[PDB]
Amino acid sequence: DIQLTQSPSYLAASVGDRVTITCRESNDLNWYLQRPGKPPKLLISGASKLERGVPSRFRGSSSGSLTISGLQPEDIGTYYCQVFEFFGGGTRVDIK
Amino acid sequence: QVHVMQSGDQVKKPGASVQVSCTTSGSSFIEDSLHWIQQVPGQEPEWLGWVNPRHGAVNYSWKIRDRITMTRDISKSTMYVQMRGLQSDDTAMYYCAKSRRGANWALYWGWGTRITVSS
Ligand SMILES: *[C@@H]1O[C@H](CO)[C@@H](O[C@@H]2O[C@H](CO)[C@@H](O[C@@H]3O[C@H](CO)[C@@H](O)[C@H](O[C@H]4O[C@H](CO)[C@@H](O)[C@H](O)[C@@H]4O[C@H]4O[C@H](CO)[C@@H](O)[C@H](O)[C@@H]4O)[C@@H]3O)[C@H](O)[C@H]2NC(C)=O)[C@H](O)[C@H]1NC(C)=O
Ligand SMILES: *[C@@H]1O[C@H](CO)[C@@H](O)[C@H](O)[C@H]1NC(C)=O
Repeated sequence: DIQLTQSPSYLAASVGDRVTITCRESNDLNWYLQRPGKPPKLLISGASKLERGVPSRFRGSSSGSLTISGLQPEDIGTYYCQVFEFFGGGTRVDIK
Repeated sequence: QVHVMQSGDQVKKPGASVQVSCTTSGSSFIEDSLHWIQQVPGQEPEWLGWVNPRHGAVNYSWKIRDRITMTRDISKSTMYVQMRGLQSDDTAMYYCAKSRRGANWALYWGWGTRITVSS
């Protein structure tokens, strides 16, 4: 079928540094944050239309990629790049 | 402030039918397509099914067909998921997701249903 080309799932960013996550395929780009034990929270739907209550730094690169200008404590956790009902590869982040 | 809720965690022997319930509060129920998905922790969630409460039409997946039953009650806006013929390799975690506008994907996740079996 369709298999999304995802960048390696490991980062060493701690605070305030622009990093991006590659999910290069068609379309859109639905990104979610998985929480440890806590229920997961969606980050961006459609890669272009932010919802209410989410930080303005979260930006999707249209038909890309969640390019984030920095890392903050409230955005830590695995980032999932889901699709129409298939999924991505996932990318867990941590603070070193 | 629309939220979703679900029942707690249950443990029972494999091969027995399991039943779970979900509810949604703060939003209209008729036109919102609900989803039921499961995942092995630290892995990639696999979507199991979706239901449309407006007319009750359901759709399942490739590895869950004949082992899934979805029912909805917009009256009490609650949804029932019942699975029969449970196997050994299904000890994973489950979410009862809700999607706004009846479209694809989902935004609101449940309180983490834990359905487990022991050998
Ligand atoms: C002058 O202006 C001030 C401020 O603008 C007015 O004070 C505000 O008044 C409003 C309404 O009285 C109030 O809003 C309510 O706050 C409650 C507490 O936070 C909420 O519970 C309530 O929500 C319920 O009612 C809504 C309908 O109004 C529903 O849409 C909503 O879903 C909630 O309904 C649920 O809960 C009720 C009760 O539990 C239940 O019966 C329902 O079936 C449903 O389950 C409102 O949001 C503001 O909080 C007030 N602001 C302040 C600062 O106090 C003041 O009233 C104005 N003066 C005059 C004369 O009107
Ligand atoms: C009305 O009764 C029918 C048959 O008992 C039942 O299936 C349905 O849920 C009821 N409707 C309401 C108001 O819940």
